Amino acid sequence: SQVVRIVGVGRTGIGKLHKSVDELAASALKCALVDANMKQCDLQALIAVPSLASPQFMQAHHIATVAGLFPTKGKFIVRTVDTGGAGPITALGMAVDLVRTRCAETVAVIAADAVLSMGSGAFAERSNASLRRSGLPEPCIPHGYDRYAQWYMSRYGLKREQLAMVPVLMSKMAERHPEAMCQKAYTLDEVLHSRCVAPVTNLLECARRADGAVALIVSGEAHYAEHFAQGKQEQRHLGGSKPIIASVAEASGPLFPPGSSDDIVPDIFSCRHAARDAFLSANLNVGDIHFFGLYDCFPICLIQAVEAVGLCPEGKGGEFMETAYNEMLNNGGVLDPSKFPINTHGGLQCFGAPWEVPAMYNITEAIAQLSEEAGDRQLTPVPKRALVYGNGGIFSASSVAILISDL
Amino acid sequence: SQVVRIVGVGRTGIGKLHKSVDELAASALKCALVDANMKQCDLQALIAVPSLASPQFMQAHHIATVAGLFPTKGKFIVRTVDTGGAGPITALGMAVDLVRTRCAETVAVIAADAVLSMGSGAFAERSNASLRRSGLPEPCIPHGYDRYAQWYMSRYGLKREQLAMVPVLMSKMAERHPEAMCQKAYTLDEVLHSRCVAPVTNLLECARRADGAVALIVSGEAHYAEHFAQGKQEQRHLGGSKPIIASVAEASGPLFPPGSSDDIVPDIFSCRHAARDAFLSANLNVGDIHFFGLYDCFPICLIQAVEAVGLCPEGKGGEFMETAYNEMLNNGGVLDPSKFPINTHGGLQCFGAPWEVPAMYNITEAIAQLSEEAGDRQLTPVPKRALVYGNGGIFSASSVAILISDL
Repeated sequence: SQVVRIVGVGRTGIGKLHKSVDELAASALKCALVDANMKQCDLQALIAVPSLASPQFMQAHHIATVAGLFPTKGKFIVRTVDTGGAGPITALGMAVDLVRTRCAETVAVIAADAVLSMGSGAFAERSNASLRRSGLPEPCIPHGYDRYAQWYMSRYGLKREQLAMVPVLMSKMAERHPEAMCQKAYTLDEVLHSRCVAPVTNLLECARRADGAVALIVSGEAHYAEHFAQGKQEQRHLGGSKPIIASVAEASGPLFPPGSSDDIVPDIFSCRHAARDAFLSANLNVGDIHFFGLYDCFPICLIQAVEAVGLCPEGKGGEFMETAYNEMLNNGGVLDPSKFPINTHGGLQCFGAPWEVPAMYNITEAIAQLSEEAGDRQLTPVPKRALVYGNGGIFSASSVAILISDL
Repeated sequence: SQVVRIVGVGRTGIGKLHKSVDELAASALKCALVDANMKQCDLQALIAVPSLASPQFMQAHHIATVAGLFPTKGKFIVRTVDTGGAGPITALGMAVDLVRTRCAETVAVIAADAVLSMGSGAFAERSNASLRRSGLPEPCIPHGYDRYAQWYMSRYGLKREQLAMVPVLMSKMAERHPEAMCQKAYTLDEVLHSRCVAPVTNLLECARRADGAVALIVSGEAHYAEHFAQGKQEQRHLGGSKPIIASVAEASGPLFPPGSSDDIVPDIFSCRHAARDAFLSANLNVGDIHFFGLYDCFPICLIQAVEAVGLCPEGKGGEFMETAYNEMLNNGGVLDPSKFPINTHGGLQCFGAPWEVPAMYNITEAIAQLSEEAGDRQLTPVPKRALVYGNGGIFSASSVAILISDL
């Protein structure tokens, strides 16, 4: 239709899975089809993102072929897109175009990687190579965000300690999630005393290396209704279970900082414009959103995010974390989801981060919340509308999607 | 707007330039802006394709970053897409899509590579590496197309010499183009004596390694006319040179052929599907098109292409080549463009083929024809409608576009 829903979700476990990137993508897709009450034959498109552990020419075609999608009796469009960690949401928006232009009625979206099984040095060499010509000292990506962090410290008066609060808040959410990689919550002293990786960024502030794959099935509602609407789940929690993609939007910026502190400038950042356009396209505002899946590769990223989507004013993101951190201590060490409805799964900090995959977890957790299937992390009252956010490179790509349970 | 045109075209030379992918791509972008009467500030998006010579994380983002597109006060969307050699046309449809959804007023499309400057061993390993798990012997890609060619011979009655006529016909087109890398046309027996790479594929039947970059600028017609359309060039050839993208369509298939041969089936090929939908979307037929820029990595590809787009019946593409070679011989032999209005620049075989770039040359050659600037290759009367076709992997991706000067 014009109204397009996420009618299928499937994912592997997370951590060190000892499978190839190809095994993961196929396994996740088989799960997603089972979840959608579909078979291989029902797909009319497939979008994927590159893997750092197993980089591959025409990655999506490689996946579709090895998985055994071929031969097929119908038209099947295949694409690979690279916007870094913004990818799974970029691909979500592309899936929307394919349905609305009717080049494909059903679209599978797959992201898969195994950057934990690949090894610490191999990962480091390939990830560092990814930022060649940047002039960033190793490790390059953390140093890139660190440089932006130091800039915020000088410009808005951000404090090292407000940065360090992010993994703590994330660690609290994570221990309520059985699959999250951080099972023991961190102390602020654990984080501040954790190894320095860069001048203002320590080890427990760094994204958590993991293997994992997620497959989504996007389709038109009326289409799904005619052919697949046989499942007998109550329609309450079915709308959130197969949510409407209300809007998707993107904006971008430089791959690496200018290397000159006096060259760093506010309009490099792109998250707000995308969020702004996603809201416009959905005819909604931030006050109608009650779950936020926000990209958090490093603390500076999540801080900029809450400002961007309109949870707090610009420049006040460190304070936003503090008010939640203080309330945590002032609640028996309990981070009340309903007062911090953000990344209830743990995010990249504490749930897991397989390179370009983990923005998918912002989507899967959002659906869990909307369908009242988020367990010990469940927000009350149940959100009807969610916002998800993906970030790529070093504040280089922003992707924002709005998921709503019903119209 | 509703009508979307290619308002800018820029390209480097071709051959062995000994330049980096970033320098090639940037120079192509600089030319395209000059050709479109725009500046960087007027660009609001950028799509690019991966480079084999200098593979780069978030390739499009890297290019835009080094080029100095950033910072920007407005939204600037950047994406990297991978459909192989089908890429530039795939991205073309995406670029129009971006305009029609109003996510971007202007879109740059870039393809750049240096697979000749990269070296024979570097190229051989990576092209072969690109097809791992295919079970194809080295070189992998020629062998893949080789199998499909042999299948054509058994199923449709194609002849070995009819394959070799493709480079002959292309060499004839190539000798009329100052920039084509093959300047002296081949004889049919000459091609057959070239070193074998595969059972039905010789050295001169293989796409010609080259360096080169091409940049296109996509924009809405109503939008462009108001702000940048400054110049008193005749309106005839203004519709040309800045053609309307009438349609874009895609279809896909496996990245590589099966382990047998008798499992190969006509619906593996996707050019037929892509062309039909492109024709449907444009409301035209093959008889309304008077120039064809067709992907010709190997003779079987051009043979399959002409059948697919409806220049000759299914299975009759090799014969189509024979009749053109014969008609040529009883005339010089001089290959008259109007009787074989296909790849007048020389194609991948004899003009050049930098990996994912050369579909850009189908666009530049189509534009040269539509704008009456193709010199000795110039079709008369000036074509009103062109079809361009890009193919990726091993019959893995098809993208087809129809370009018209005016409606």
